[PDB]
Amino acid sequence: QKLIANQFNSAIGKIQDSLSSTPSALGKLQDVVNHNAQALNTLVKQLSSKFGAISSVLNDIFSRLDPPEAEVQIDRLITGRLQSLQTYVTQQLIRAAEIRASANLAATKMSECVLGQSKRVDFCGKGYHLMSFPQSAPHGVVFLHVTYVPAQEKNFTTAPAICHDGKAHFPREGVFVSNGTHWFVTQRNFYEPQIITTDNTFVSGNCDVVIGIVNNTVYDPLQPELDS
Amino acid sequence: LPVSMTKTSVDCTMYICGDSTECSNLLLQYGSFCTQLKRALTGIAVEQDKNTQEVFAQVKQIYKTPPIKYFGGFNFSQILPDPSKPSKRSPIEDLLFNKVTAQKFKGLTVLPPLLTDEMIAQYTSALLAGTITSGWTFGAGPALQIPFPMQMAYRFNGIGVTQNVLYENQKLIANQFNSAIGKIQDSLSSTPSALGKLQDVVNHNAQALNTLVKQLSSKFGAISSVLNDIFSRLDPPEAEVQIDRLITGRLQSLQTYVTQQLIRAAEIRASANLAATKMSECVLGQSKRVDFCGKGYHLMSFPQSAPHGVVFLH
Amino acid sequence: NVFQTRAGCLIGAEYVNNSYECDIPIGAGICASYQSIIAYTMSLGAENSVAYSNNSIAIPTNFTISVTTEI
Ligand SMILES: *[C@@H]1O[C@H](CO)[C@@H](O[C@@H]2O[C@H](CO)[C@@H](O)[C@H](O)[C@H]2NC(C)=O)[C@H](O)[C@H]1NC(C)=O
Ligand SMILES: *[C@@H]1O[C@H](CO)[C@@H](O[C@@H]2O[C@H](CO)[C@@H](O)[C@H](O)[C@H]2NC(C)=O)[C@H](O)[C@H]1NC(C)=O
Ligand SMILES: *[C@@H]1O[C@H](CO)[C@@H](O[C@@H]2O[C@H](CO)[C@@H](O)[C@H](O)[C@H]2NC(C)=O)[C@H](O)[C@H]1NC(C)=O
Ligand SMILES: *[C@@H]1O[C@H](CO)[C@@H](O[C@@H]2O[C@H](CO)[C@@H](O)[C@H](O)[C@H]2NC(C)=O)[C@H](O)[C@H]1NC(C)=O
Ligand SMILES: *[C@@H]1O[C@H](CO)[C@@H](O)[C@H](O)[C@H]1NC(C)=O
Repeated sequence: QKLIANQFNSAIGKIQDSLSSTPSALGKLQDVVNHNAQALNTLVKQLSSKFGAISSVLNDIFSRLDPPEAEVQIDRLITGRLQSLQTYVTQQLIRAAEIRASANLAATKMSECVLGQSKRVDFCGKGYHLMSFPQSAPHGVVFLHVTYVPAQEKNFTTAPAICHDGKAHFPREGVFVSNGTHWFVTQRNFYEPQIITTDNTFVSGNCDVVIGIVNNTVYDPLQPELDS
Repeated sequence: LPVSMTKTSVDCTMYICGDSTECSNLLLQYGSFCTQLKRALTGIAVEQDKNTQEVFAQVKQIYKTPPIKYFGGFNFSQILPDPSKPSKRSPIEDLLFNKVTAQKFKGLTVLPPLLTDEMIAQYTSALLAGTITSGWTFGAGPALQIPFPMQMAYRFNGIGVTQNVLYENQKLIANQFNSAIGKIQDSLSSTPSALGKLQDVVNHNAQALNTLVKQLSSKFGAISSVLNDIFSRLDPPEAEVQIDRLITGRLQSLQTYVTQQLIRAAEIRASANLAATKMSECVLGQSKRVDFCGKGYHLMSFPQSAPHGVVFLH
Repeated sequence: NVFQTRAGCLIGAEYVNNSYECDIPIGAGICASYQSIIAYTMSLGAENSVAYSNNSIAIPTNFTISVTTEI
């Protein structure tokens, strides 16, 4: 417990430092504002385009010409600007659809990784997921995923089953390993050798069908009790 | 599952005008559309590479299969890379490439993808080696080697079946798996509509481009469809009106093409996200979601590359 | 200082037989970086070989609690 708490505190401090030091971490949130601002600026810039007419100023066209061809010029200007507005609206609709999809993904992540523990691989962080915490951000949400990562592996020699008195023993929840001389059964994700007994193993058939079975004894807990 | 579409590009003045030059002078007063088109097409092009990187580049290590390809009776020759061929590809990948298939540069171009086919094949080979030699532990930390029959025993225990069921019937299951792989190869070889989606993507892009290049030959209500003939025929005051109509029509067509490209790119991005999720959940681990990684109780899966797409063997 | 790539013709950068991570994507597996300006083929990643055998296993003996950020 104490080591886990110390590691968690160090990890959260490193997260704060990394957020404080890396400028490109929040590019995803920045890009929305950057795209919207430049699109709006381009829309504004489109207003000062002649669109093939003599002048880009409406009242200049009104004052400097008679109605007959001034009407044609204004028709051209209105059509061009309306087309630009339609293009902007279509772009906004597409961006809104994409943002809505992203928001649905974020809602699913909040409902699954935060309000509970998820067994989906890589959905709530790299490694075995433990928990997560949400934080707000300008037009966005930041998830802090706390996860478990194995380390400091060690080699061992393994066998599928154990032949004992013509019976085949298989592990109930662990796996058989050996340092070279003795055999133990240990859990999958952590090294915790234990003496092989009849409570953590189960019997199924003889030892003439499985491939790679090895010879060893299986201690019985009730044998010493009946002995005395 | 399709992943990315072809990166395209257009030259504004080359298409909108022709080989003439004062046509561009007239064009300069119609606005700044070219910036919009270049920006949108560049965004689509970079999004394609982002999709490919998200789908495939999921491991920072390049694992290699051991020289001896013996896994307790299991046969992986059909999916593992073939050193004999120069391209270093699996027979299934070769069949996929062979099953999936003019040059009028009128402003239109095609930007090559950032990741070549060999690098994608190398990613697939690394993923296969990792999922064969180390189970699923390589996807959540350092790679830990496990004998393959033991890994299949863990998977059977995961699906709710005891280990003795596997350990008593290893040879039968190996034979069934090999026969299934052979039948998959034969079915993929003998089915014309199996690979429809990627061919549909290619056909869509090619047909859209051909329609764009064909629409250039329409008069749009003008006296002639040849701009140089118009300039060489009429007094510029009214040739200006004619060419104005022509330029507006061609610009409208090009805008329509851009909008269609944007919509198709969005759909392809959604498909790429789905493919990335499938790769993350069904390959690097075992999933309990029903029908998400194949019909029936899921055991494992294998990835394979394909032109603008991926193929999962569940 | 002239290079011919599948994407096109490159002027101002020299090819290097070495490989690094891609910094400025150029195309067809070619990337460019500044150190003068050099161009190279991007490296997919660090190569690793696992010691697979018929009856050997590896088991962790330690763990690490890691915190990651997602925006
Ligand atoms: C494999 O593990 C067994 C069980 O711990 C080891 O046997 C014991 O080791 C301890 C620690 O040295 C000794 O105090 C005991 O006296 C040993 N018991 C017996 C019956 O020998 C064994 O030494 C280990 N083998 C290797 C190669 O490390
Ligand atoms: C495990 O022990 C059994 C019994 O002690 C061994 O089986 C005997 O093996 C010898 C040598 O091949 C034969 O002559 C006997 O007929 C076998 N007896 C039975 C009942 O099968 C077995 O070989 C041992 N296995 C290992 C790997 O040492
Ligand atoms: C694994 O399967 C492959 C084919 O799926 C086997 O390769 C065949 O081997 C036989 C005899 O050597 C040849 O007649 C066939 O032409 C081969 N098939 C192909 C497609 O090349 C292979 O023998 C099997 N076993 C191993 C260990 O690879
Ligand atoms: C498991 O790993 C942790 C660190 O990853 C080890 O804790 C460190 O142990 C060394 C040596 O005793 C100390 O100098 C460090 O200060 C410890 N780190 C912290 C954060 O306290 C731990 O000892 C390892 N466990 C085993 C059984 O080796
Ligand atoms: C031990 O491994 C070798 C190759 O590494 C293999 O040929 C042999 O069949 C394995 N032994 C058993 C009992 O499977």
